[PDB]
Amino acid sequence: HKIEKTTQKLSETVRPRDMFIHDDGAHYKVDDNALYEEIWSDLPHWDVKGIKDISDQYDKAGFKSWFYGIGGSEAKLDLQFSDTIPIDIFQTLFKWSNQSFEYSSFDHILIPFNETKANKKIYLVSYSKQLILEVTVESANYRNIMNDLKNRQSNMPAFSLFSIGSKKEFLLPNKPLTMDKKEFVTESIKTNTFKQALFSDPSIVRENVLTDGISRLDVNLSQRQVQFQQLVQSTSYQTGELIKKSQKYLEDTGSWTDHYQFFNINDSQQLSFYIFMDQIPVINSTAKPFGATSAITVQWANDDILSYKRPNYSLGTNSETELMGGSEVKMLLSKQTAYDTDKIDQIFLAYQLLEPVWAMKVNGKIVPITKDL
Repeated sequence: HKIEKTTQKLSETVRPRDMFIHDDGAHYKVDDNALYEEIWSDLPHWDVKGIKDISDQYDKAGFKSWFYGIGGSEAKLDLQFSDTIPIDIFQTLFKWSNQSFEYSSFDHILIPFNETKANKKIYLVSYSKQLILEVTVESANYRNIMNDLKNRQSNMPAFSLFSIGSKKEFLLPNKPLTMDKKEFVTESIKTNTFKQALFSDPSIVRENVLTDGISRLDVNLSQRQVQFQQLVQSTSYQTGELIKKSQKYLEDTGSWTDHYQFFNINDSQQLSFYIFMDQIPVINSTAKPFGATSAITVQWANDDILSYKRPNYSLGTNSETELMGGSEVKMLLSKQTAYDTDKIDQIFLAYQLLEPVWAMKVNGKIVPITKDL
């Protein structure tokens, strides 16, 4: 079973895009990575006592004040994901025995500060649907962890909510941010390496475009992209399962050339995984286009993978610039003409092919919010 490189745990593949502390009209980004890693690694050990849906306990205004620790509402640690994560996934990651709410999914896990009783509460939240699952839990380290957070809070980058478009608001810096830049010179993978690992039997592949009569492997060097296809589209797999299957598949084929994380799943169930550097998404710049796609894309069939598209190179080993603050981001998107801000779904930090930049998700498309306006 030819492989290609290293091993990756599910908790490494699907995890929060970032972490924020919301409280009293303020918002602080948890930028210390070791702290992010500490929270993420300890969370799965918080033993679940019970789970209950409490969505009906809040109206629109209530939900928002609570979610962001407005006024008297306790401050909240917000673990933001890139897509609504199926509850099936959280159950696996945390070894939960729970089996109800089988159809729910969430894009945020929030943890309130000041939980003193033995029974503490965390919440699985699907923001736009305002759905909330209250998870009662026991934690040996909650107190220590929430203590560090609260103490390092003051020196955390300050973010606020900017209303861009007329339908949503986006977490963005109060002022510009200073972040390190690029590096380069990939590693690249030989077409033969993909062949030996992707075909169940490389001895019969022929014809660079290679096939074994029932599976094509296209390596386009100019696009720095490899493609592996086989003709249906799964029907027996629910979102959670497709994600699990993708994890196992990328693991069994040694696809983890770099640290890849699940980003989201398509309307047509195409799962996207991106290369992450410093817990930051690595995307492709608009102009000076390096490659054609920097994300691993997986499409499943009922008993086989339909298509797998990925980079034919790797990175990850070893300047300085300023990224707009948000008022600068708002004003820009305010007069760019290209896209309609009412269509912006998400705005987030991303390295560009590696330069810190703000990226937006507009109608599935992911565009670098740069002066290339």
